[PDB]
Parts: sequence; structure tokens; C-alpha cells
Amino acid sequence: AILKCKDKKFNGTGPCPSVSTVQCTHGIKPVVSTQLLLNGSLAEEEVM
Amino acid sequence: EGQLVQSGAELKKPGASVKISCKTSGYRFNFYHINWIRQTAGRGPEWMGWISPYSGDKNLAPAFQDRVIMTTDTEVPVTSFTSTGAAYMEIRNLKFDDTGTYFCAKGLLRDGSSTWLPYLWGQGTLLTVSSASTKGPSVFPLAPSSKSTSGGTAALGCLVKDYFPEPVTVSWNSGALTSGVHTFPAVLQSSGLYSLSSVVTVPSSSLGTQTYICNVNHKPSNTKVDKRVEPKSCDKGLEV
Amino acid sequence: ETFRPGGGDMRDNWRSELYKYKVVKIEPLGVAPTRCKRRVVG
Amino acid sequence: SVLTQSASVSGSLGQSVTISCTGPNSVCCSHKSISWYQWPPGRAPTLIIYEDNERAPGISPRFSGYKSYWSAYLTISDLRPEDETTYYCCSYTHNSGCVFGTGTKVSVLGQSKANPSVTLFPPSSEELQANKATLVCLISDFYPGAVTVAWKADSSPVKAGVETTTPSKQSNNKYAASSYLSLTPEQWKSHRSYSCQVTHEGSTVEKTVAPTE
Amino acid sequence: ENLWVTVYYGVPVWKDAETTLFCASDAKAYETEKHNVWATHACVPTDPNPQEIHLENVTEEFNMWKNNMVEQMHTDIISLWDQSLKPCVKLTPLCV
Amino acid sequence: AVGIGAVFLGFLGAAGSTMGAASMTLTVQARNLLSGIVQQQSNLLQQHLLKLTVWGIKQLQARVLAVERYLRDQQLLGIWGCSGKLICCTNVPWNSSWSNRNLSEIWDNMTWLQWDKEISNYTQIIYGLLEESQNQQEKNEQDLLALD
Amino acid sequence: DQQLLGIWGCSGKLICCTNVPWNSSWSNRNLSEIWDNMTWLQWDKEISNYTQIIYGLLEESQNQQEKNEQDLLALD
Amino acid sequence: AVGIGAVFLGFLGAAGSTMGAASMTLTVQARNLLSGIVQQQSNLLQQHLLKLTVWGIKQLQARVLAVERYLRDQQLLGIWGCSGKLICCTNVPWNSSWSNRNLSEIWDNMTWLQWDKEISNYTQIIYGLLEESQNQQEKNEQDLLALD
Ligand SMILES: *[C@@H]1O[C@H](CO)[C@@H](O[C@@H]2O[C@H](CO)[C@@H](O[C@@H]3O[C@H](CO[C@H]4O[C@H](CO[C@H]5O[C@H](CO)[C@@H](O)[C@H](O)[C@@H]5O)[C@@H](O)[C@H](O)[C@@H]4O)[C@@H](O)[C@H](O[C@H]4O[C@H](CO)[C@@H](O)[C@H](O)[C@@H]4O[C@H]4O[C@H](CO)[C@@H](O)[C@H](O)[C@@H]4O[C@H]4O[C@H](CO)[C@@H](O)[C@H](O)[C@@H]4O)[C@@H]3O)[C@H](O)[C@H]2NC(C)=O)[C@H](O)[C@H]1NC(C)=O
Ligand SMILES: *[C@@H]1O[C@H](CO)[C@@H](O[C@@H]2O[C@H](CO)[C@@H](O[C@@H]3O[C@H](CO[C@H]4O[C@H](CO[C@H]5O[C@H](CO)[C@@H](O)[C@H](O)[C@@H]5O)[C@@H](O)[C@H](O[C@H]5O[C@H](CO)[C@@H](O)[C@H](O)[C@@H]5O)[C@@H]4O)[C@@H](O)[C@H](O[C@H]4O[C@H](CO)[C@@H](O)[C@H](O)[C@@H]4O)[C@@H]3O)[C@H](O)[C@H]2NC(C)=O)[C@H](O)[C@H]1NC(C)=O
Ligand SMILES: *[C@@H]1O[C@H](CO)[C@@H](O[C@@H]2O[C@H](CO)[C@@H](O[C@@H]3O[C@H](CO)[C@@H](O)[C@H](O)[C@@H]3O)[C@H](O)[C@H]2NC(C)=O)[C@H](O)[C@H]1NC(C)=O
Ligand SMILES: *[C@@H]1O[C@H](CO)[C@@H](O[C@@H]2O[C@H](CO)[C@@H](O[C@@H]3O[C@H](CO)[C@@H](O)[C@H](O)[C@@H]3O)[C@H](O)[C@H]2NC(C)=O)[C@H](O)[C@H]1NC(C)=O
Ligand SMILES: *[C@@H]1O[C@H](CO)[C@@H](O[C@@H]2O[C@H](CO)[C@@H](O[C@@H]3O[C@H](CO)[C@@H](O)[C@H](O)[C@@H]3O)[C@H](O)[C@H]2NC(C)=O)[C@H](O)[C@H]1NC(C)=O
Ligand SMILES: *[C@@H]1O[C@H](CO)[C@@H](O[C@@H]2O[C@H](CO)[C@@H](O)[C@H](O)[C@H]2NC(C)=O)[C@H](O)[C@H]1NC(C)=O
Ligand SMILES: *[C@@H]1O[C@H](CO)[C@@H](O)[C@H](O)[C@H]1NC(C)=O
Repeated sequence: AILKCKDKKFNGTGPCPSVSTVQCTHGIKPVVSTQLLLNGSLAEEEVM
Repeated sequence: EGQLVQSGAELKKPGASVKISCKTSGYRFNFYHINWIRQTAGRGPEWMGWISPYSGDKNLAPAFQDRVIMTTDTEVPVTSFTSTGAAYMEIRNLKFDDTGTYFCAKGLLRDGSSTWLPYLWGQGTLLTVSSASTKGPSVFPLAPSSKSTSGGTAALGCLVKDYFPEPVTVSWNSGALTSGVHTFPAVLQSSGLYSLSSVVTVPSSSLGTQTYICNVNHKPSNTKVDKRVEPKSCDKGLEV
Repeated sequence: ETFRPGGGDMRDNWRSELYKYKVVKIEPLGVAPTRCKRRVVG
Repeated sequence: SVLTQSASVSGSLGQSVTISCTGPNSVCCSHKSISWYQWPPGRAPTLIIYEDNERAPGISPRFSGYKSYWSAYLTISDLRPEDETTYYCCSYTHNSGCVFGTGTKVSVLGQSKANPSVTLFPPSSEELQANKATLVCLISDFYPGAVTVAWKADSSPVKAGVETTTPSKQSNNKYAASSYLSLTPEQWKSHRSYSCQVTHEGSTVEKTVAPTE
Repeated sequence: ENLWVTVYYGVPVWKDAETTLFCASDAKAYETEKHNVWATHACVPTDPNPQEIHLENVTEEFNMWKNNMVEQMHTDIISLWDQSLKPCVKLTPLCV
Repeated sequence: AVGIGAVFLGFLGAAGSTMGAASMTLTVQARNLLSGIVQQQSNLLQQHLLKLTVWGIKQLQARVLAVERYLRDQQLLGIWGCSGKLICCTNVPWNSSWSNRNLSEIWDNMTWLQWDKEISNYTQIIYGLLEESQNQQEKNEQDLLALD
Repeated sequence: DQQLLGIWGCSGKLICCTNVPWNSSWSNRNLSEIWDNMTWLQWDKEISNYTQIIYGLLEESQNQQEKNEQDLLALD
Repeated sequence: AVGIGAVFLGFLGAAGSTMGAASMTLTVQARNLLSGIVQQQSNLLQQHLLKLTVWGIKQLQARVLAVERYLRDQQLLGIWGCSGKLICCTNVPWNSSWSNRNLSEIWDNMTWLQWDKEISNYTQIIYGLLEESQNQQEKNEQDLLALD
């Protein structure tokens, strides 16, 4: 099984206190981009 | 095997309100409840109430329902098997019936009854309330004395004069000498403050290779002065 | 101190939205101690 | 508080007596589960048993929890004097707090005696620059830790200005308390020498400071 | 006071697993044009609802840097390109 | 999306709960373990010739590993006499040099993950004879005792 | 399929008896009225809609809480 | 290399020993039968694109044949009422036109290989009704007798 983390202020690594179980990723669109990303997911937070 | 540490243990006047708190170290804090207790000389050990760090389920003691209002913070994980998370508990009593020493600690299985048990205990802060205000530390020495001139051991100590609210912690050489070092509780003058004594035994031949430095420290009067116990004794037995 | 966008490799494109996720094994069987036990057939 | 405990309990080496305590139907006898505490005064406590008969780990089988329909007990066994201080009783139900007690202290006989240790510190030079004094001369390394101690300048009835403490225990086995003597400046070198008499039921020791030296 | 050690099937338990994963995307008929880059017609369709369920008071590690699903998720993207290209026309008579 | 709270609790939803709680939810794990057909259909839910796209066969590798590690797991149960039955009692005593703590002290106090971590080292050695002293020489008995 | 049997306590055994009653809003007819009257295909067709819901607890009320019992009753 | 004699005896180590000896060592065979994961890892113990090297998929054919012939074997046990249980007793008598010799005369005298060789011809026919007369009509009984 995969699993997702679910706290907004989570930074790159560390244990995640808020966790919920998935088996298949949300819809990732493989955008071919160098130096920038766009049309991607967006966290409800201030971009950390 | 998790440690719990409160903070200071000092003075206050009947009217105001000061709050004391107690933080986990080495284990998870959340799925284990909260508690605080008293053991006043007048009414002995006594329990108050809990809540839960997770959601919040309190059940206080009828004695202290109507006065005391308290909140606690959130998770600070350390790793999948240990954490931290704050918990802050305010008082409001205005009665010196509650002057004693205050613990707050926890530890349990959690899915059976017996559903609160205090297990892994904190420092115990010591809540001295007073109408008299803070009186700060001065400090002077104790001349060495003979303990056993056959065994070649002596006893030298340090000041611990009258000061207001106890406790009052005094280390020497700031830590690295704990063997044999001995200090004892204070007294109560009939006008209302304390005093004890400080003495430690050392071999009599240790006078010119080691330094002996007591250090006086009362925090609410924020004073702390360090001393040099003069090793020259006046005991005839020790003089031999 | 100064600095500048790099994009030396692309899979940083993949870290963009594959950072919630982590695959994990099922070890579904555990031994543990209780008092039950069925008839000793002897 | 409502619950009542045995005022005192006694025995010696190889002991098996414990504090017990009960109360009315509303408190601590049947439906509840009831779980108690080793509590050194001035120190955190350590917890023998959590629910009646079966106890928290770490503490070992010398301690057995058992009781019937009107009280509660926990007969300790094979006892060394590390056990020597208070156990208080505790009744609770899934939705309620516990209820703690009205004063117990273990005390057992048949132990080897210990020689008391007394040590007078004269009233130092930097003291009557204030000018206030107090002679102190404190006792340790003795048990039974119960002793009376007196004052005297010049072996002639002085009758103003001495305190002496409750004994508090933090040593491995032995016990101490404190005592001392308040001031009016000259009255003292009005005397010739001193005394801090320590009296036990077994022997009487006295120290004397000649403060001319 | 006697203790046996007895087994249970289906304990909520897990280990850092290294294994190969697969793709699932809701299928577009899309009979106008054809042949998507990666999904093509081989990715399985997502279920009508993918179930999301909260693991309560659970705290579990995450390190997206030695994470493997990226090294996979590009291992693919490089790969099937080199098979979406191979059936198409080979342009070597043009280096003229 | 927004959390809906109609069903309880789910696959590994008792991983954050103590062993006693999860000990009752053993089946919301046992069905999700093997089922690689509910989620993958024998025929799909015409320009292409055959489906050896690597979506095809490395999906194909996954399905068998799904079963074989189950299939060898449930064989261990077939070794210990528990095939169709999720929990299983046991005859050879536990000498507790593997863990010194109590019975309440685990089901109410810890969780399953929080119990493997500590005896993860003693794991292989125990499985040596939860069958031998339990089943290898459980049924030469009723061999030698249904003998009559 | 045979795991479902491992869910319901029937692994090596083809037929299986059952504890939770049948409340018959799934079929109002008798016992003779099926084994002598209809065939297997002719029985699934009618409760093919009620199929998933029954398999919800031919284990829970039958086996999920059949052996915490002998957990709690071989307890002694 | 040089022989070490610490463990006894091993997988098929009782093939040269009589049936009675090997009848006790049935498990040092049952675990080595299916386990194609202990020896083959889901991920390995970067220039390459995908792993359809024929080390890949004819390893892949092997793993399922490892299980299916086990899986159909253990289904035969599911036919005869022995799923989680390695040995199995039996109800229909043996009429001995398949072998005229005794009980001691096989477990102490011969080995397992040395017993199949002689009834290898009578093998299929017996498996006809070690279930029918044993289990096909063992449980219409407790159908018709738990009837009450
Ligand atoms: C960030 O997010 C943004 C938001 O989504 C992204 O924006 C997206 O950008 C992409 C481009 O990168 C867009 O894709 C293209 O959009 C074009 C504009 O769409 C307009 O028309 C829509 C309606 O018509 C479309 O849909 C109908 C079905 O409903 C379909 O029949 C029709 O053909 C058309 O696709 C309308 O709703 C919109 O609002 C717009 O007004 C669209 O025209 C493009 O279609 C082209 O191109 C793609 C890419 O190759 C082909 O796959 C298509 O088949 C189609 O190409 C065919 O038509 C051309 C018309 O001239 C021909 O020239 C081609 O050769 C080809 O025709 C051949 O094949 C046919 C089929 O076999 C035959 O019939 C012919 O005879 C020929 O043989 C394409 O969809 C997204 O639309 C846009 N998003 C949105 C929401 O609009 C942004 O990109 C993101 N950022 C990044 C970095 O990704
Ligand atoms: C994530 O974390 C949280 C916590 O960190 C964790 O929650 C714990 O889960 C365990 C397991 O269930 C709980 O353990 C049980 O707790 C029961 C709750 O106690 C009852 O009594 C409370 C006190 O009432 C007193 O106070 C009021 C005044 O406030 C007074 O008037 C009353 O008269 C009374 O004196 C009460 O607050 C509490 O209410 C909460 O719980 C109920 C559900 O019962 C809920 O409906 C409420 O809305 C509120 O949330 C409750 O009513 C306790 O009863 C129970 O004991 C019974 O069960 C055991 C078996 O477990 C039996 O042996 C026993 O005989 C009893 O019948 C048991 O102790 C624990 O309390 C939770 N909370 C903690 C630890 O703080 C979550 O589970 C974690 N997540 C996961 C996935 O596990
Ligand atoms: C699980 O079992 C393993 C195997 O017994 C345990 O691992 C061992 O843990 C000890 C620590 O107590 C390690 O010893 C250390 O060795 C160094 C010298 O290398 C020494 O200086 C230290 O003072 C300490 O003694 C030992 O190396 C280690 N061995 C292995 C193979 O890991 C492990 O502790 C057990 N875990 C649990 C939770 O019981
Ligand atoms: C199996 O269960 C399903 C689900 O309950 C049954 O399907 C339902 O059958 C009824 C007929 O009795 C359908 O109702 C019809 O609806 C229209 C309006 O759309 C109305 O005008 C008709 O008069 C009638 O009431 C209903 O739509 C249908 N629902 C679904 C989801 O199929 C089915 O009958 C059951 N089969 C058996 C053999 O029991
Ligand atoms: C296992 O069962 C098979 C089938 O019954 C046995 O095979 C048969 O063995 C006999 C020998 O007793 C063969 O008969 C011979 O036939 C020739 C003519 O073709 C005749 O001239 C000889 O005098 C002899 O009677 C028979 O052909 C053969 N049949 C087959 C299909 O193999 C076999 O003996 C049995 N093995 C054991 C160990 O019981
Ligand atoms: C672009 O970003 C917007 C959010 O900023 C995404 O969602 C759109 O949000 C606006 C209002 O914020 C709505 O009016 C649109 O209907 C939303 N669109 C969709 C498709 O949900 C939007 O999806 C992004 N565009 C993409 C991903 O192509
Ligand atoms: C509880 O824990 C202690 C720790 O060793 C153990 O001795 C005691 O027996 C345990 N209780 C039971 C009932 O086994």
C-alpha cells in the first residue's frame, strides 16, 4: 500500500502526524518542465 | 522511561494568579491524559482533575471546580515512537491552604478502566504563596572541621542563611563534584522564613590540588553569589 | 550569499507532487501472548 | 477526608504487614478498583500496584495486593528499610478521580543501630558585622531519627531563641534534622563556652565550642 | 499466570516496501484522435470512488529524497517514449 | 476531498489503535490482502495489436507477488493448524526473555507495529517450533492415539 | 474465493452451515421450494442484487465475533 | 566445501530413510515447497530501461508453476478434509489388491519413493473416492443430521 501525509506545514522530511490511507495516487499530470512547475497540486498553506 | 519536567517553584501574593506547566520528554504525550495534585501539610495529598490532549475531556474535583481554567498545546513529534506537546494549567485560588509542592504526571495503558493513573512523575514544583515579598541571598563560609583524624577525613561546608520562599539550590564547582556532597532542608523562624546548613566531607590531604566553590542560587530574587571555602581549619583534632 | 535556479535533473519535477506518497509492505500476521489455548488432545 | 487508614504499622526483617484503609459504601470497598503509592515526603512517588492484585513492572513479587469487601491491603514481604515512608489509598471508577489518604508511615524494628554524627560550627567573624548571630550544629547518620537537643551558654539557664526542625530524610538509610540559636550580641562573650547537647534513648553526646578560640 | 504466544491474521502492520507499482486512470474513449503519450490504452481505469480513510493518531516517517517511486516514475517516462517513437518514421535520409 | 464520516473505520484504520482494538478488526485487512481481481478486471472495464505494453506485464508481475507472499503466509498457518481461522491459540509456553512485560501492558498499552519493533530480532527463531513443538508433534499423537 | 471461505470458517470443507438467521426479505419462499423446485443459476438471478450485502457479515456476526468468544472463554 | 555437521537433517534428508523416519519430517518439506519469495525478492537485493530480459519473465513463469501445482495439490487436500493439517486419517477400508504386505513392512522396511513405485499405476484410481466415499458423502450426513 502507498500512503499519503496530511498536514499542510509539513516540510520535506519527518514523520507526519496527520495520515490517511490511499492505494493509488491522486491525478499526477507528467508535465515536462525545466526550472519551473505548473498546473500541479497546490497546498493550502503559504508555500513552504 | 520518559522524563517530565515542570518549571519554577516560587512566590506569589493571595490576589494574583500564576500558572505552572509540565512537559513530556522521551515519549508520546497526547494519548495519555493530564492531571495535577497537591499534598499540602493541612490536607495531605489531594487530586483535582484531568482533560485529554487529543480532544479534551475534563473531570475536576468539586473542591476546585469554580476557580481553575486551563488549556494545553499541540503535538511536537520526535519520531514515530516519541513526541512532545505543551500543556498549561492556571490556578486562581487566593488561599494559602494550597501552599505545598505541585506535581502533574501521568502514565498508563489507556483502553481499560483505571482510566487516568499518575505514573511517571515530574519535578514537583513547589507553590509558595506569601503576603511577604521576596528576600534575596547573601552567603559566607564554614570553617573545616575534623571528622576522623585516624581516618584522615574532614568536613567543610557553606552558608545557607535565612531567605524567603524555599527551595534554594546550591551546587559546588558548578557540577563535577557530586560524591558525598550533602545539603539539608531549611527551618522556620517564628517571624516566617527559613535557614538550613551545608557541609560535605573530603579527605584532609586534599588542600592544594582541588578547588572547592559553593554557589548560592535563589531564582525569584534572581540572586546567585559564588564563594571560596577557606580550607584552613581551626580544629585542634584536625590540626594534628 | 547569492544563488540561482538550477534544474540540473528533472525528477525534481517528480518530487513536486510525489512527496505525500510512500509505498509500504503488508506484514499482516503477528504473534502475541494471551491466555487462551484449545484442548490438549492427550 | 473520609477514608481512614491505620495510624501506624510495625514489624522487622522478613516483614509482611502493610498499610490498610477503608471507608463507607460511597467510598472504596466493592465496585471500585483501588491502587496505591510509595510517597517519600519531599520526593516524587513510586507505584507498587495499579489494580488490586497485579502490579506495575519494575517492582517485584515482595508486594501482594489482596483485599475483601470492606477495606484494601497490599502485604509487602521480604522488606529492607528502603521501604520506609508513606503508602496512601485510592479508590476510583471509570468516570471519577481517585481519593487519597489521611497519613501513614511504615516503621519496623529489629535493625542494627547507627551512631549519630554531630558537628558544631562557631559563629564566624563576618557575622557580628551585621550584627546578628546564630549557632548551628546539625545531626545526621542516626536512626531511630527521633531526638531532643538543647541549648546552653555557660551551663546556666538560657531561655530565649532556639528553633529546631522536623527531620527530613534523603540518605540511603539514615536520617537528619536541624537546630540552632538566635542572638543578642554581647550576652555570649558574657559566657565562657558553649554546648549543643544531643540526647538519644541509647546515649547522650554533647559538643562544646570555646569561642575565645 | 501462564502465558502462551498466539497468532493473528490481519494485523495493521507495515514495512518500508520496495516493489513495482502500476498506473490507473479513468479511460477516455476519445475516438476522434488517438494514442496518448503515456496512458495510451493500457493503464487500468480508476475505480468510481478511490477510498480515502484517516489513520488516527498515527505518525510515520517520510523521506522524499531517497524515495523510489520517482526513480520509477521517470524510469517509465523515458521508457515508453522509446516505444512511442519506434513505430514512427525514421529520419535519416534527411541529414543530407 | 472534504472528509465524510459514514463508515468505520477501514483497512489499517486500527493501526493507530492499541492491539486490543485492532485484534477485533482483523478482517478489514484479510480481504484487502489478496484481492487483485476486484481492482483489476480480466477484461477491460482496436488499433492496438497485442498488449505487451509494460503497463501490461509489470502489472502482471505484481498480481502474483500479491498472492505468493499471501500464499506462503497462509502456508505458515497451514503449518501451525489455523488455515481458515484468523486468530490461533498455542501450546508451548512463552518464556519471556523476548519481552518482560504483562498481558494488559500490550493490548491496552501498545499497538501491533509497536510490538513487532521490539521482538523483530526474535521473530525467526520463534517460528522454528510454533509448529514443531505445536503441530509436528501434535499429530503423531493422534496418530499413535487414534491408533486404537 | 477460497479466502472468503477462510473468512467464514470453511477452508477445507465445501458446504458450510451458518449461525445468523435468514430474515427472508431476500426471498419469501420455502425450503423444499428451492432444492426440489429451482436450480442454482435460478436462485442467484433473484438475489443477485442482495449478494454483496449478505457477505458483509456471514463473517462478522458469524466468525469475527465467533472467536473473541473462545478467546474470552478459553480464557479459563 | 568441507562438510559441516551442525544441522539435521534437511529438505529431503529423510528420502534415504524409511517412511516412519520421514513421516516425522514432513515440515522440512512443506516450507521449501512454495516459498518463491524468500529466495526471490520483489525488489533487487540505471542504464537499463525495462527488465524484459528473459531472465525476467522465464523466472516469472517459474514462480506461478511453483504455486499452482502446490495450489492444486492443497486443493486435493481441501477435497479430502485436511487443509491445514499435513497428515490425514481415512475412513474407507484398504482392500489390499494394491499391496499385499503389512503395516511394519513399509514404514520400517521401505521408503516413500520405494512405495510410490509399486502403486504408481493404482494412484489415480484411489484418488477417485478418498473424497467421495470419504467426504462427498461425509457431510450430507451432518447436513441431514445437524438437520435437527
Ligand atoms: C495548464 O492548464 C491549461 C488548462 O487546461 C492547459 O491548457 C490546455 O492546453 C492544451 C494545449 O497544450 C489544449 O489542448 C488543445 O486545445 C485546443 C483548443 O481547444 C479548443 O476547442 C475545444 C473544443 O474542441 C476540442 O474538443 C473537441 C471535443 O470536445 C475535439 O473534437 C476538438 O478536436 C478539439 O480538441 C474548446 O472546448 C476549447 O475551449 C478550445 O476553444 C484543441 O484544439 C487541441 O486539439 C488538437 O490538438 C491535440 C494535440 O495534438 C490533438 O490531440 C487533437 O486531436 C487536436 O488535433 C486535431 O485537430 C487539429 C485541428 O486543426 C488538427 O490540426 C490536428 O492535425 C488534429 O486533426 C487530425 O486528427 C483528427 C482526429 O483524428 C482528425 O479529425 C483530423 O482530420 C486530423 O487527421 C488540444 O485539445 C487544451 O485544450 C488546454 N486546456 C483547455 C481546458 O482548453 C495548459 O496546456 C496547461 N499547461 C501545460 C504546461 O500543460
Ligand atoms: C487519538 O487520541 C485519543 C486520546 O489521546 C484516543 O482516545 C481515547 O480512546 C480510549 C479508547 O476508547 C478511551 O478509553 C475509554 O474512555 C472512556 C471515556 O470516559 C468517559 O467518561 C469521561 C469522564 O466523564 C466524567 O466527567 C464528567 C464531567 O466532564 C462528569 O459529569 C461525569 O459524571 C464523569 O464523572 C467522559 O468525558 C467521556 O466522554 C468522552 O467519551 C465518550 C465515549 O465514551 C464520547 O461520547 C464523549 O463525546 C467524549 O468524547 C466518557 O464518557 C471510558 O468510559 C472507557 O472506560 C469504559 O471502557 C472500558 C474499556 O475500554 C471498560 O473497561 C470500562 O468498564 C468502561 O466501560 C475507556 O477508559 C479514552 O478515554 C480516549 N481518550 C483519551 C485517552 O484521552 C483516540 O482513540 C486516539 N485515536 C485512535 C484511533 O485510537
Ligand atoms: C534485537 O536483537 C539484537 C541482537 O541481539 C540486538 O542488537 C544488539 O544490541 C546491542 C546493544 O545492547 C549492541 O551491543 C553494542 O555493541 C557495542 C560494540 O559493537 C558496544 O560498545 C555497546 O556498548 C553495545 O554493547 C549489539 O551490537 C547489537 N547487535 C546487533 C547484531 O544488532 C538489539 O538490541 C535487539 N533489539 C531489541 C529492541 O531488543
Ligand atoms: C434487485 O434489486 C434491485 C434494486 O432494488 C431492483 O431494481 C429495481 O426494480 C424496480 C422495479 O420494481 C425499479 O423501479 C421502477 O422504477 C421506475 C422509475 O424509474 C418506475 O416507474 C417503475 O414503476 C418501477 O417502480 C427500479 O428502478 C430498479 N432499480 C434498480 C437500481 O435496478 C430489482 O427489481 C431487484 N430484482 C429482483 C429480482 O428482486
Ligand atoms: C502397474 O500396473 C500395470 C497395468 O496393469 C502393470 O503393467 C502390466 O504388466 C504386465 C506384466 O505382469 C504386462 O503383461 C505382459 O504382457 C505381455 C504381452 O504384451 C506378455 O507376454 C507378458 O507375459 C506379460 O503378461 C502388461 O503388458 C503391463 N501393462 C501395462 C499397461 O504396462 C504393471 O505390472 C504394474 N506394476 C506394478 C509394480 O504392480
Ligand atoms: C488553474 O487554477 C485554478 C485555481 O486557481 C484551478 O481551479 C479553477 O478555479 C477557478 C476559481 O479559482 C474556477 O473558476 C475553475 O472552474 C477551476 N477549474 C477547474 C478545472 O477546477 C484550475 O483547475 C487550474 N487549471 C488547470 C489545472 O488546468
Ligand atoms: C506484570 O508485570 C510484572 C513485570 O515482570 C510481572 O512480573 C507480572 O507477573 C505481570 N503480571 C502478570 C499477571 O503476569
